Amino acid sequence: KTVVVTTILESPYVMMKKNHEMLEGNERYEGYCVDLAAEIAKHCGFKYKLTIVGDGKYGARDADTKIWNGMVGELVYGKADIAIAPLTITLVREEVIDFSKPFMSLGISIMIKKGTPIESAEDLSKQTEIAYGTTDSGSTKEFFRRSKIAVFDKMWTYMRSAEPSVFVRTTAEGVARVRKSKGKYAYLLESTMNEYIEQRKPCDTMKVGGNLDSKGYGIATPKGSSLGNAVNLAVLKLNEQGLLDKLKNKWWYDKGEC
Amino acid sequence: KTVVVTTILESPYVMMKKNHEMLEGNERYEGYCVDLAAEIAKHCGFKYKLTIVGDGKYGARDADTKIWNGMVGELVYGKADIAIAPLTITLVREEVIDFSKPFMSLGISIMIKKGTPIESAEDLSKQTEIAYGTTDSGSTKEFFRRSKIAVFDKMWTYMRSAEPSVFVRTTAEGVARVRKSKGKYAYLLESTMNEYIEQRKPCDTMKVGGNLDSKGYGIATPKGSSLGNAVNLAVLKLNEQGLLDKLKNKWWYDKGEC
Ligand SMILES: Cc1onc(O)c1C[C@H](N)C(=O)O
Ligand SMILES: Cc1onc(O)c1C[C@H](N)C(=O)O
Repeated sequence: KTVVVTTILESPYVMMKKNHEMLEGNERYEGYCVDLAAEIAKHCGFKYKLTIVGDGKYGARDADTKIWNGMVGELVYGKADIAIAPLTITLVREEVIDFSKPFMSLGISIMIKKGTPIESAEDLSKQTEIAYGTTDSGSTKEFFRRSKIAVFDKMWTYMRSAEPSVFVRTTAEGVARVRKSKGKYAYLLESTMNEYIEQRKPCDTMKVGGNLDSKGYGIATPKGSSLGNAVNLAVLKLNEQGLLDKLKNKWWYDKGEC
Repeated sequence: KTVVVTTILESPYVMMKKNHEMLEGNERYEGYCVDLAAEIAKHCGFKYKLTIVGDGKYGARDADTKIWNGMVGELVYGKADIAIAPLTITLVREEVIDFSKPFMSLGISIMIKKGTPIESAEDLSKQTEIAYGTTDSGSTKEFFRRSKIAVFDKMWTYMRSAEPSVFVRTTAEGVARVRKSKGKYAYLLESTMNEYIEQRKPCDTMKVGGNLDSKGYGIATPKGSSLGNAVNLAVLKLNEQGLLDKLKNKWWYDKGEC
């Protein structure tokens, strides 16, 4: 009956309201994906329950274990019926789960502490004084691991050998590292997140260079699930009606700080 | 069995080579979508023949006969196995055929002569001194006809009532009008074409402001087609390897005669 929705606490997509301890159920959370979920549910006609991914990961197939983790894993192994969050549509994921057409565009980007002498991925690839890395178990790390493009492959080789580890468990960890490393740590995360944080206090970070790639987020369901078709059409419907646009403007600019 | 590919003549997507009369088969054609077809065939392992859609339409259902025309029609009625062209993924189409994840992003945009005082659709709707319109048929006009959002509905009512008519028979006519109207005419069309023209002599037009909507072109196949899965994975793979970006640069930015 009730659709189990797996998501992740990632501002401004999903976050607990300040007064959450005084609320209940889905009302405890707020954000882009929270509004999106309510929209998808309404158009598809189902009741749902927002649940936070247990391991706090987006999703990757562990090397050796071969087991999928994160929101992808929850879908693959029967823990959730649908994933509504900033989950990147990728080849490896599409092979084990279904994705609706994209509801938002984005690209891998670089976040630096203001003043860091870096302007591009190429700049990063040429040196080591300023360490750089990305988040574990997601599409960004996989991108560098698989890229055959000169600059990116060099960066991957760099990351694997850099000490101490340049990888972080979460976006929060990555951003905190950038802010506390006095310009010696650059973080590779998606443009959506980079731009949001940039316009928020303490206004000490900034996106540099253009995006490294072009892709999108999609709503994911277990492979072959009957929910896919309806969900896919709803997303196209919301986009065509201009709702997804209003949603982004609301969560990315209607609340800016810097 | 040779795969029947339906496409449409539209620059710079598909065009007959200047010396086509000296070539044969698929070799007569050139363009972004011709190159794309080659990449997909290679990744999916199939032989194919490029055929040009008979009615020169993209894909719409007649409200009276309920018949689908264009490339979508050829797939719906089983006359072609796959459509590779600048065919936009839409709700109504997704209901009758299958679309791979998008291979190129776009949106309705404004084309102006360099120098005209217009920076957005909002600006256009608030004035009349600078006339603006769309092609007398097609997805852009249909977008405005159906739009329920304030700004666009106002633009539609203006366009429908404006005299002399602000509509043009073809894209070429629209761009010509922009170039000869000394800044008194703005043309609304797909961002992709806008960007292409902006890169060509005489370099007197420019794309301005943000797009009015966000969507993407996708490779289409009949519902339940065995080719669907592979083609979708091929697009994702081509994108992840940076091949799609290289292709756009080849046909848009490397050859930009500006
Ligand atoms: C959000 C986000 O921002 N930077 C990132 O790498 C991510 C995670 C990415 N969307 C994934 O699906 O792995
Ligand atoms: C190309 C093109 O240019 N303007 C247009 O409307 C189109 C066709 C549009 N992309 C469709 O699929 O209907």
